This record gives sequence, C-alpha cells and structure tokens, in this order.
Amino acid sequence: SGNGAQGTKFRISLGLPVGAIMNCADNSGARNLYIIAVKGSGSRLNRLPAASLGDMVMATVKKGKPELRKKVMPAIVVRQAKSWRRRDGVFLYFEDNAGVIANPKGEMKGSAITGPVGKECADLWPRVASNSGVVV
Amino acid sequence: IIEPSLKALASKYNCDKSVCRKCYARLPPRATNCRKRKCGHTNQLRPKKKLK
Amino acid sequence: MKYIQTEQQIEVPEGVTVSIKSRIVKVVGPRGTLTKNLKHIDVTFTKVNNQLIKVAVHNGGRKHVAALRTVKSLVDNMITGVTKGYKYKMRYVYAHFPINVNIVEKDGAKFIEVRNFLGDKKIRNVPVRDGVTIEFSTNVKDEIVLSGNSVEDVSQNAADLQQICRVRNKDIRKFLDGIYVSHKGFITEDL
RNA sequence: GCAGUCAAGCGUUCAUAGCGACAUUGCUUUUUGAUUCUUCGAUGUCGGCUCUUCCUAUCAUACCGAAGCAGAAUUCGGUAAGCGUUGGAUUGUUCACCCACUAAUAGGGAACGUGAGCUGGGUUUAGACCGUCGUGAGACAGGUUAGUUUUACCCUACUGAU
Repeated sequence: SGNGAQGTKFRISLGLPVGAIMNCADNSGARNLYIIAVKGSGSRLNRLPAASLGDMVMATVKKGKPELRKKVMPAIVVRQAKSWRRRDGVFLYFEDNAGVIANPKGEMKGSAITGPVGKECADLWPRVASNSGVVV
Repeated sequence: IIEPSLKALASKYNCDKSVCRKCYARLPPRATNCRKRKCGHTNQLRPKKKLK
Repeated sequence: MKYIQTEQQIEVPEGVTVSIKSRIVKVVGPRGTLTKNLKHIDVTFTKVNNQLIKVAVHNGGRKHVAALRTVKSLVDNMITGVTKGYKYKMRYVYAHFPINVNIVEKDGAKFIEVRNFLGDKKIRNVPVRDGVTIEFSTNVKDEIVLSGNSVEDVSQNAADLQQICRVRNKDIRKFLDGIYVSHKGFITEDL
C-alpha cells in the first residue's frame, strides 16, 4: 500500500522482515537491496516489520555501483520466494527474492525488468506493470 | 450569489455572539456572565472576531 | 427573602376555555385542545371571574417565585396556541450548493428530507411531531413554513431542523449556509 | 517539574487569537537535597528481557468549542485512558543522540514493580596491567582484563480438578 498505491491488495504471507537481502530485478546498476523498513506496518513489541509481494519498501544497496550506496531509497517487491495463497486456491512461490528501484511517487528509476514479475505487484503498481516483463 | 439580505440573518446565530476567554464557549452578545460552571460564571467575555 | 405571596393574572378569551384539575391544565379552543402537566413546579391556581385565573405562591423563595411567572408564561403562551396558532418560517441560506428540502412519509413517520446540503451525499431526516404541519411559502423561493397548534412541539421541531444542518470541520464565520429561523409568527394572518 | 491570578508591553493598527515582563498564590513526591524514625543475630544493591494492573498533568483515535480558522495544514482549550504508544545502530547503561515506519511513537506509580522469574554487561572482595600521589606498605567517582550467584516436598493468593 502507501501513498500513490491506488487500489487495494489482498493480504498474503509475510516473508521479508527487516534485514533481508533481495536480488536487484531491474537494470538500475544495483546488485542487491537491504530492507530497512516496510510501509504501513504495525506496532508490536519484538516484531520485525515484514514485506510481501507488491509492497513498497526502502532498501539500501549494500553491493552495487557506487553512488547508489550510503543512502536510503524506496523499492517495490516483485518476487517473494515464499509460499502465499491466492483467493483462487493456489499456493505458489518464486525461485528467489527480487526488488525494483522506485521513488515514492511510484515510478521506476530503471528501464527494464529481468525475470518473472508477480501480477499482484503489476496490478497494484501501474508503473511496475508498465516496465514489467514476464507476468507470472 | 451572495444575497446579503439573509447574511445578516445567517450571521445572527453564527457570528453575532460573545465568547468567554477561559472556557471558550458561545454566549449571547448581551450576556453579562457565562452560563457554564467550569469557568465559574465569569465576568469577562470577548466578542467573536469578525471575518478578515 | 421568603416572599409571603406573589400573583399573576391569566386572561381567558371568550373563544376558548381552560380546565384545571390540581396541577393538570387543559385548554379547549376552536383550533384544538392541548394538555400540560405542571406538577413539577408546585404552584396554586384559583378561578375568580371565569375569564380571570389567578396563580399564587405562599411563602416561596426568590428562586421559586421566578418559577411562578414562567407558569403564567407557558399557560398564556399556549392560550394563543389554541386561540391563534403558531407559524414559524425558515429561509434556506447557501453559497454554491442549492439545498433541497421536502416532506417524505416512510411508514407514517413524516420525515423532513434534506438533500445536497453543502454537497453532502448523506441524507438528513427530521421527524414531524404531533399537531405540527409543514407548508411552503407562496411565491418566495426557498422558504419553509412550520404551522402548528403547540408551543414547544413546533419550536422544538423548528430547532431540530435548524440543528440538523451543521458544518463539520470548517470555518463557521465563512460558510454561512444552512437553515435558520426567519420569523416567529402566528397562524392567524391578522394576528 | 506542574498550574493560576494581576498586568506594562509584543502581536501592522488590539491586553489577553497566541504570547507576555516586574511581582505574587499554590500543586506534585517519578529529580536532587536535608532529616535520621524502622532495619547492621543480616527484608539480596544498577540495568536489560518477560508480564499484570493502576493514575493522568491526552501523544494518536471519539465528539465539540476559539483563532490574526477563506480551503489544506496548524495552534489553544473541554468530557474523556475505552483503546493504541514501535523496529534498529552506539553505550552496561538510567539518560542521551541519530536511522525508519506509523494515527502516535505521552509522562508515570506499584519496596526508584518484577533475581527461591532470568542475565551478570556495570558498580563491589580476592589475581593482574598503566597514569598520578607516597621513601615505603599502599591510595585514587581514575582507565582495562578474569572473576562459584543456592532451597519450595509448607500456608495463603492465583490457575485447573474432585
């Protein structure tokens, strides 16, 4: 969810807590992303705010082209690699985590996306679907 | 459409009042005290500020 | 100061009659009949000249004597209700959004429907009490008329419609729109 | 630490929209003091994790009032704790400063709640190193490293059962 995330998303399994490392899915020059927080989280003692498919989070680049480092930058999750249940009755998951760089307004700094993109992310974020590749 | 004939009537209940400075309550323009008890039936009342 | 005796004189017009039982009062007139219970004030009544009814209080304090006059006020105020009738007129105030006010009957409720007030999509319904009727002004735009034979029933129904149109989280001194009392008149055109 | 009253003035023009000098009246026992009354045949001393309840001087949510409230945003106040007040880097840390989310990251009490609930990171025996002091043995809120933490098979209280 969050600002600019028009429409709503059905809840799915949370499989990306604070401190996860995610492969860089888009051609922004980065190699991995380090999740520091998630948008629209809760407040409970000793609970890591976790992320999921289609969610937008801010993640630093622990390993990538230099001036993409040492600073916070929001991103959008395109793969989860964690079994989540759709309404249609399927328990599916991806091969690995993947995220795409995106400013808070919702558009993408990158140009293209490599690998499958969950349609729970394409539907929720229109610009991700604009620059998406494989759709599930 | 302004029709200021009813503005003097609409403002009769909205603006033409007085306010007690401590309790911040609406009072009649000619009231000498405040009807509430939290403020303590005060003597000082400020007129409602006019527009602009 | 424990006033020894205080009195007021009620004048009874020849067109109506008033019935007294202990502290229950009923008036009978051409327009109708209303009854009020005044057992919560502890006043005394007396009939002397048919058209004159005298209210008295013996050994009453200052606060209690203040209630003596209001007993006369309400009794005399409903005397004109049963004799002349009461007619309150409202006017509709708005800046950009016209207000639609109608009368709608839902299961015999006589609800006053308010639509498009400040552009609000929510509907506003105000019940019409017993003995009060609502009419529209002649050849004058956006003016409702509340015609009733009672004093408190008409006036309370009048205020209820006024207070149903409020402004939420805005500047009161700028958005003057709503609905307000314009004229407190009687049913009788001459009086 | 908190809350008033008066009131010169600030507030473009105006004492109280919001502030408010010079003085002055009280509240609080989560600061720190002073006293030394209980306890030195001894009531286990800091902090952190876990958990329950209570109080409100309400941070957010509910309903309202006032503005130098045109909307938005904000600011001041009233009934109100019913409900919610977080995740991390540093530090033992109380405290504090930052990163970030969030409607918000409000203050607190209950033997400075809680060790026969836990840990022993710190201060606090004994080993040892450095600096200052001492002729010396040794002294320092100094700095640093290593340093066994025991019992409920009782009564009540609570949780379940006859």
